[PDB]
Amino acid sequence: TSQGVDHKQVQRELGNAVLHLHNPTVLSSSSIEVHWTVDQQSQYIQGYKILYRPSGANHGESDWLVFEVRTPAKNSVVIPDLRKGVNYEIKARPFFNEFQGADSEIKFAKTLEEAPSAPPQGVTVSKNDTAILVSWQPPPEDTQNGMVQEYKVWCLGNETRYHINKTVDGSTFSVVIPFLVPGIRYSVEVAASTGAGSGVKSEPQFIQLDAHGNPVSPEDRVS
Repeated sequence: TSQGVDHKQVQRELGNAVLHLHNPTVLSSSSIEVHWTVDQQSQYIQGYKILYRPSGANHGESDWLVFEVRTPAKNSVVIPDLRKGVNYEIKARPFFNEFQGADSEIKFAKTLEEAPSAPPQGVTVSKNDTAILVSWQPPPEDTQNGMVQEYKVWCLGNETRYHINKTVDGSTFSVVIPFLVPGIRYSVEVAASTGAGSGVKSEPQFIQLDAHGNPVSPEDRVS
């Protein structure tokens, strides 16, 4: 019990192995490359811990995911399996067995956005007080794949020569379509768009107005 390391010595050296974390390099919608340089490398060094987590409410210093780099010779690594279009917080520290060095500076990097992988929810078409009001709610946050920049509304007549398109910003959840040609069934679909493009369209809601401008149900047609 007399020929091991001096923990005070190991802790000091490890603490002095200053890990300088560079600006992360975003590789894809689900991966980010981290790179670092170490000044005054410790003579006790097993590797590095890369701590990372998405933006959002968290529970402090214990609330991180950990990617363990098990060799001191590496100066970079790819963090895979990340949420799409999400801002990440990243830091790194050297370690040697049970001992850990000091955390690097904190860095932030956002994975690449993709088009939303789910449609807007609750798409509804209503007579507006020959105009209709189209209303919806955003796709589930976890399907958005980034910040929603706008919503695209398509209003397509059964006779496709009749069509109307509308764009509203990402904080707008309804839009008025002023005029529909009476007697024509229109299909209404909405898609959310991030910076990476338009996502999946909602399955169509149908509406047809009579000459008075009032909705005629499918049931009422066959009459």
